Amino acid sequence: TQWKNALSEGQLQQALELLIEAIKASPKDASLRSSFIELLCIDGDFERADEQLMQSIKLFPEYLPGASQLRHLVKAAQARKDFAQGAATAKVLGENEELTKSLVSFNLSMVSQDYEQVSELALQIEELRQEKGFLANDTSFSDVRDIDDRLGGYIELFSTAGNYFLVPIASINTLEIKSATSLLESVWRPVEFDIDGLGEGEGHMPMTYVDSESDAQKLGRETDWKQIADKEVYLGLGLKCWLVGEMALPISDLQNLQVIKELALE
Repeated sequence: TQWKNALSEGQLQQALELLIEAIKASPKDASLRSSFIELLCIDGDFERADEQLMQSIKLFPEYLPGASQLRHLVKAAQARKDFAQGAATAKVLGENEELTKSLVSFNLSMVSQDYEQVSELALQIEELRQEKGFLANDTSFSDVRDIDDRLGGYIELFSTAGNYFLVPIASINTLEIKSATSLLESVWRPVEFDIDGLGEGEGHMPMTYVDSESDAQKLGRETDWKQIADKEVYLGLGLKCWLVGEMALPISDLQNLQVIKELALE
């Protein structure tokens, strides 16, 4: 096709145009509408993606399962884009319901531009972060954390029901990141886990930071770092990169996590 070629050139906006016009010449084509929905989630236009998902259900009710599932993912992703300011997340951090306040106040300050409280909140959250050693790709590391200062010792998950979860890396027992088997799955990757407070389960993990803006960042084809003001608070853009031990590792090179247990606890 042509849009599938514009997407190879890292051109997200162009790829969308080639699709919107493509459905105008064949509005009764599922594959086109479907491909247009995936590239809509990557762009972040959730309101539109949802609009298209409601239409495809009417036109192709035979694909309700998949369309519905995407609706849930779009909902979770919407709650996350909103959490970047207001409370709309279900974080299983634990009993420290005080930390949950710190996380929400961190974003509330990011928007209120009070970079003095963000600098203070960031340090407090990191101070409370329970360091936990992990086995990453069968290699041992004494500690793991996201480089991003907003996420810190947390991973993100989009549950099946359509809820956005913030889960302490320290609460993870096993984690498996699958390979993408679809366009959208490249940035919203299916994962199999086993974390304290949820047991064995599955969902999707956004593979890119919430602030990603360029088309290369949304596609997860690069990682940039913007410093807040003059503090040591650095947010991310594009593909996530994690600090494992003493090195930096892009999330795309992480297949599995196996927590280092202390025989006596389990």
